[PDB]
Amino acid sequence: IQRTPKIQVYSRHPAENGKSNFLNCYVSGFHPSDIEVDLLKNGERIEKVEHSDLSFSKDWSFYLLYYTEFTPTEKDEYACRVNHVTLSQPKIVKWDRDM
Amino acid sequence: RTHSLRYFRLGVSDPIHGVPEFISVGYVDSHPITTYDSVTRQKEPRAPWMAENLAPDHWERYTQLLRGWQQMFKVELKRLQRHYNHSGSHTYQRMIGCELLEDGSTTGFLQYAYDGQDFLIFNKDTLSWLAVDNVAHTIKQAWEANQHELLYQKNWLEEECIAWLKRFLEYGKDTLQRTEPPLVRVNRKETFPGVTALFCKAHGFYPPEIYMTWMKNGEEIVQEIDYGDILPSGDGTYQAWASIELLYSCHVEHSGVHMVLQV
Amino acid sequence: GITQAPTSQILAAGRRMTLRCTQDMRHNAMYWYRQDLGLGLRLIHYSNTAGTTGKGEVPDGYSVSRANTDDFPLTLASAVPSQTSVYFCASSEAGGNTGELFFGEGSRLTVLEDLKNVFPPEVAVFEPSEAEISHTQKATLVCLATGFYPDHVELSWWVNGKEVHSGVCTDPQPLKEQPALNDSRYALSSRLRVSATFWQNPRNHFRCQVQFYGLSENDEWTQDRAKPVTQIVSAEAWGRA
Amino acid sequence: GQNIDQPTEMTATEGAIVQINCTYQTSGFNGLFWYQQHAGEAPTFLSYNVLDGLEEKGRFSSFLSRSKGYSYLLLKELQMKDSASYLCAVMDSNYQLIWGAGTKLIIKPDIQNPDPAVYQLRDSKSSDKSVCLFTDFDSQTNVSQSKDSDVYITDKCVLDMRSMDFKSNSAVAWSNKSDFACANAFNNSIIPEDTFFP
Repeated sequence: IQRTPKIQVYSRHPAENGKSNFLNCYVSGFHPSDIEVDLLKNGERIEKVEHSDLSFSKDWSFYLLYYTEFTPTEKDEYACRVNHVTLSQPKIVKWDRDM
Repeated sequence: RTHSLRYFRLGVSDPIHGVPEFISVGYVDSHPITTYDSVTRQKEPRAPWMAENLAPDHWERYTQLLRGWQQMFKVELKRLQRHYNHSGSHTYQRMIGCELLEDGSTTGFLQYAYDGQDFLIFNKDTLSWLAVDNVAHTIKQAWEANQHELLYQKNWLEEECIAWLKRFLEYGKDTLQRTEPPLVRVNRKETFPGVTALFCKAHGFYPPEIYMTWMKNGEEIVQEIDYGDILPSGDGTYQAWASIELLYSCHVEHSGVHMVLQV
Repeated sequence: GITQAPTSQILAAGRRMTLRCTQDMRHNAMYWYRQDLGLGLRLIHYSNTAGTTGKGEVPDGYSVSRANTDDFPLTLASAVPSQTSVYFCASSEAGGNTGELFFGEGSRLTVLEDLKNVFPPEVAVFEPSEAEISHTQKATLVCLATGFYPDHVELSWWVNGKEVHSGVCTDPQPLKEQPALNDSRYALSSRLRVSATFWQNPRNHFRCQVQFYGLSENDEWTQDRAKPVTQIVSAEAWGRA
Repeated sequence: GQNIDQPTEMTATEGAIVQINCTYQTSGFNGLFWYQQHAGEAPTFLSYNVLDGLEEKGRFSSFLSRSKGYSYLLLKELQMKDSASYLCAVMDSNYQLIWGAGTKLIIKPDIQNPDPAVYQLRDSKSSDKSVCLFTDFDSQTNVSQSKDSDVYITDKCVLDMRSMDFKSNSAVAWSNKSDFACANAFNNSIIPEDTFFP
C-alpha cells in the first residue's frame, strides 16, 4: 500500500498583493519516502527555496515543508510541483490566492 | 502541557541513488532534535538547544550505537522480505518513545511497521507483542521468549525515556514551553447563490495543538463542520481553520485560554 | 565460542604487539577490557558491528580494527610497562541490550624494560612427615615452586602418570620472595594429601608439575644462563615405608 | 560522576548463606549484571535485573531495588566451589557497562574433627631443605604473615579428600635462615593451645 502525497500551498500570513510574505508548500501523508518538490512562479522553478528535512509521522507516513519569500501580485501565479512513485507525472498544485 | 520524546528508524531496501538505506530521527513534540543516516554515518543535533547542552561524548557514543542499529535494521528487513516472498524495494520502520501528560501520567510506546503499515506493537503493561499477521507472529514468538529484553524495554519506556524527555524539555524550554496565542478571525461570503460559507481562521499560534469548533446559539455543536489541517507557517508558528455554512459562533481553545467569535 | 591468542606473552618495552580475538557466534558487538588488581574491568576499545570501532575508558596506547564480524584485534604499537595486565576480549550478540557478554580466556601480558629478570621456577617436593602419618594415618606432600618471574605458573600433581585433583590444594596466588622490591620473584606452594597406606606403597610415584610461561623463541637472549623459555619444571618422589 | 560499589571481600561458612551487595550511583539505569570469575579464569554470566524484585537460578538469586539503587547476589547452601570473585556491572543511560571492582568470596569449610598440628617435611632430594606444615586446624584460625623477609608464609588452603569425605585446612612456611625452626614458624599467628608439635 502506497500513499500519494497530500499537497497544501498557503502563505505564512494572510495574503495581500504587494506585501512581503512567505509561500509554503506542505507535502504530507506520503509513503514510501522518495519524493521531489519544487515551487513554481508562472510555471518556472524558483531557485531560492528553503525546505525542512524529511519528517516522520506516527502513522508511518512522511512529511516535508518547502517555502520561499515572495511578494504576491495579481499577475503572478505560484504553485508547488511534486513527484512521487504513486504519480505517473509530476503534479502541479496551484496556490489559491485566497487567505 | 503534554510533551513527548520519540526516535524513529527507517530502513529502505535497494534504495534509489539518492535515498539513504537507513535514517534515524528523534523528536521532542513537533521538533526534530537528532538525525543520523547511512550516508553521514554520524548522529548530529537538529536543534540548537540540543547542540548547546549535550557534550561531544553523547554524539560519539550514539553514533557507534546507530552504526550497529543500522546494520541490524538492514538484516531484519531482508528477513522480513524473505518471509513475505517480497522482492524489490520495501521499507521497515521503528518508533519508540514516551509522553508526559499535563496531569502527570505517562505513556510509552514501541512499534514497528513494514511497508508503512503496522507490523508489531509492544504493550509495555502486559509485556507482549501484538502481531498483525503470521509473519509478525513468527517474529513475535522469538521476542517474547526473551523475558529480560521485554523488561528492559518496559523500564526504558517508563523511566529512562521520561527522564530524557524532562532533561530535553529543560534544555529547550524557551522554545518548547512558550505560548503564542492564536490570531483568530471569522470571514463570511455568499458562495453558490443562496449559500453563505463561514470560515473561522487561526494563525500565529504555538504550540500547534488547538481546538476549534462552530456552535449555533445557544450552545449546541452543529453540524457539518469542515476542518483545516494544523499547518506549519514556517516561522515556528501554526495555522488552522474550521468552516460551516448557514446565530453562529466560532469557539477556539488554545493553551488554557478560550475564545469566542460571534459571527 | 570466542577465543583469544596468545594467552600468555612477555614483551620488551617498545615493541609492537597484537592480541587476536575471534568469535564464531555471529555476535555484532566485541570488546577489549584490561583487568588490574583493585579495579573494575576497564574498557579499552569496542565495536558494535563490522566496519566501526569506538574508544573505551582507557584507549591510549592501544588500537583496534573491525573489518569483519568474527575478528577484533587489539594492537599495542609501542608497549609500555604499565600495559602489563590481563586482557579480556568479550562479545555480545548486540551492543547495549540485555544480551550478556561472553568472555575469552583471556591474555596475560607482561611488559618489561629488561627481559633479564625472567626466571623459570625451581621445583621441589617435600615428603610426608612420619609424625603426621603416625598422628593422622594421612600423608601430606608439599610442592614448592620458587624463584620465578613473572608470576605466571600452573601447578599440577601427577600420581602414577595421571593428573589428580582429590586431596590437592594449591595457593591461588604466588607470594613475593622480596616483598619490598617492584620486581620481586615469586614462590608458590601446593599440597597433595593421601592416605598413609597409599604413601607407604613404594610403587606409587608422585610428581609435582609446574608449567612456566616465559620467553618465546623470537625473544632475544644473549645471557650465560639458559634462556628462560616457556617450560615445564617438575620434581618427584616415590612412596616409602 | 558515576560509581558502582561492592565490598572487596566477604567470608562465610560452608553450608550457609551469603548476600553480596552492589550499590550504584549513575545518571540513568538500564539494568544490572552479575558475573562469576574464578581465580585465573574468565568471568561468566550469572544474572540480569532491570525491574524490582528477586530472580532465582539454582542456589543463586539476584535482587534489585531501583529506588534504593542496589542489587544483591544471594548464594544459598554455600559450597567450597563457590569461592570466586563476583562482579557487579551496571548499564548506564548510554547503555555502557560500568564495572564494580569485584567481591572475592572466601568460604570456611566446616571442620568436623580439628587436630591442629605443625609438622616438618624434608626434601625428597637431598639437601637439608625443610618445610613446615601447619594443618588440620579449625576454620576460625587465621594465619598471619611472615615478619622476616627471608621467611615465607602461605595463606591457608583447603584440600578435599573426596572419597573419604574429609576436608582440612593448612598453611606452609619455609626459610633458609639458620635459626628457622617449625616451633617458631607460626609465632606471628594466634594458633590453638592444643596444637601438636612433634
